[PDB]
Amino acid sequence: ELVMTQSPASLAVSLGQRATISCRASKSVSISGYSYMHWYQQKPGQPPKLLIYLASNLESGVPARFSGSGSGTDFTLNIHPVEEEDAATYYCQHSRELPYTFGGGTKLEIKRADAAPTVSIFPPSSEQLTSGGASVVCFLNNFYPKDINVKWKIDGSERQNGVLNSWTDQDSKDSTYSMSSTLTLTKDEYERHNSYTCEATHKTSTSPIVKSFNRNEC
Amino acid sequence: QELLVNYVSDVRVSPAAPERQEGSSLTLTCEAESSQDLEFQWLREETGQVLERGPVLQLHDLKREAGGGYRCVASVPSIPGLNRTQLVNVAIFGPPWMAFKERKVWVKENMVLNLSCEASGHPRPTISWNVNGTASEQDQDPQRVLSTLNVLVTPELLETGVECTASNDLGKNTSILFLELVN
Amino acid sequence: EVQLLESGAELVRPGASVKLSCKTSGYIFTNYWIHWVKQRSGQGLEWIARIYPGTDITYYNEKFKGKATLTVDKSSSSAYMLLSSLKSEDSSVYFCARSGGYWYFDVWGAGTTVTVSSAKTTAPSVYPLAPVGSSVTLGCLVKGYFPEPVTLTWNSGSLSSGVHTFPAVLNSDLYTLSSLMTVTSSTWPSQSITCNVAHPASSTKVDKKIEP
Ligand SMILES: *[C@@H]1O[C@H](CO)[C@@H](O)[C@H](O)[C@H]1NC(C)=O
Ligand SMILES: *[C@@H]1O[C@H](CO)[C@@H](O)[C@H](O)[C@H]1NC(C)=O
Ligand SMILES: [Cl-]
Ligand SMILES: [Cl-]
Repeated sequence: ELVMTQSPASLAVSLGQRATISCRASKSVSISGYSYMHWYQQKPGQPPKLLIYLASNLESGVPARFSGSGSGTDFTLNIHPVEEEDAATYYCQHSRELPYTFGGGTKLEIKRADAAPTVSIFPPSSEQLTSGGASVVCFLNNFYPKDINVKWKIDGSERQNGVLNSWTDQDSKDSTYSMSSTLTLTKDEYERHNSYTCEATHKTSTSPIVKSFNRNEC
Repeated sequence: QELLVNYVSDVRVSPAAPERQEGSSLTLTCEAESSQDLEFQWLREETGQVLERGPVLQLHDLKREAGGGYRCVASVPSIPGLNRTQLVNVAIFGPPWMAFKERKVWVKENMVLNLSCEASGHPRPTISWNVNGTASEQDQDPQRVLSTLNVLVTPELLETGVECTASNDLGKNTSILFLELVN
Repeated sequence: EVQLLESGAELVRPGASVKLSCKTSGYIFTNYWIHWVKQRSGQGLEWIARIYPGTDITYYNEKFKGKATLTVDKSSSSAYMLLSSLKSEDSSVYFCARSGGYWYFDVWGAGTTVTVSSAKTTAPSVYPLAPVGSSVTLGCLVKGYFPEPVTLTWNSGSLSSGVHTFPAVLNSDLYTLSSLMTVTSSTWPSQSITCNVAHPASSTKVDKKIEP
């Protein structure tokens, strides 16, 4: 049909500078002076939101930081100066022919100063213990950059089975990341060891961040 | 060696691509950044006619024939010739509008013809013909299309003629071409 | 205000069908086109089809012919899409969107999640999490449910500053989700904090109070 190629796929720009996203169609989507190319913004959990219609026109309510330009096959979305809330995925779409297609999308990551994760650990509650199972959870919140490693230690020995991690997208306000790790096990074997340690290796500290608690100790 | 010279730029209309239902109203506003005070005027792109001076043009009870070109002119009074224009194209919702309802062609019998068919409407219409053959569509106005079809002059075509049907989501309109011969 | 409201999430067996709805308000429903798009696993956008409610005229993407059927009920000002003969590659979020004669989408619906699976609905287990500036962090773990999604709020949704609700993680056809809340040391356990969970697919609503 009619293909839209977005470049780049990922974009990391510091707050206050400019983001330039590109979109090239396999055929011209401009006729008679109208360029049937449109731009959308998509934040996590939310539907796509219209930014620019007909290549260059700003939708009412969209701040003047956003602008679009181009013609024929080449179009560019410009964001300047990028704010924290601009962390999202941006799509182009054409209405020249049918079927309507979209670009592959471009996710914008927002650079900020490095931040240490806030770590909290929680034991399996007794309401779960009335079911023969026991999950220990570890939250790691508001850190930068994205990359982080976490590691569960049961009495010094490493647990690798029964662990489920979960990462968030970049927060729209502090431009940080968060991670949740749950270690699921049978109650019996939870009651056969004492120490439960949640340790994390992040770029913020030379020493891996360790936070633990002991089962027998109350 | 720096220079500070007079200028007008950034002539923007609002709304940029208006779509209005028939009978509704439309309010167009013109904007321009320049190095002095500015005057504004509104034209009707297809005619020379001036409509209203100043930055805002208020239209009411829009008929289908009010669609198309409106041009804002952002001038400087103190500098003759220093202006800049910006065109806005308004689209009225309506069925297809044939540029001609019935028209007539003089032909010879050993001949092939490139026939044509214009139509207007919002959304932009498409045209089909009542004879076999691939026709090429030229879009030239966000609401106008010109279809072109090559037909061979045959007795059955002199008998029936040929008709183009312009269709859009709001309705259909038709137009016919008669074929008559050498003396 | 223009509003596009889509029906609830769906759990459909393979080969069966489903009829998604999109009820409109705030504008003349017969003056605007309704489009449906598909987004799988949060990335990408495919345009499915469009319908004009004034004249009942539909145009379909050839990718989706035989899969989608666009219907409109002017009585309730609602558009409908019928997905037929479902398989796993249909499990996605489907948006409805409004457009004019230039086919750009000014208003979008919230999105209906559709899960095509043979697995059965399972009610979640909601577990509170107690901790054992300079402030405290609480949590709430919902474990082993199907299908997506659930809704997790705190104090009926009245306290939203500081939430980190983490995406669901699929494990053995059962999902697991967890959320946290960080508030001042001055207000725990002074003020009382509840984790509110709602899993509509099993008709189970839960509120569990954290306490030391
Ligand atoms: C606007 O400027 C053009 C030349 O740029 C000139 O031909 C025209 O007469 C001017 N019109 C007005 C109203 O100043
Ligand atoms: C078809 O086009 C003619 C000429 O443009 C116009 O007068 C007529 O009203 C149109 N028919 C319909 C049904 O709109
Ligand atoms: Cl309306
Ligand atoms: Cl997709």
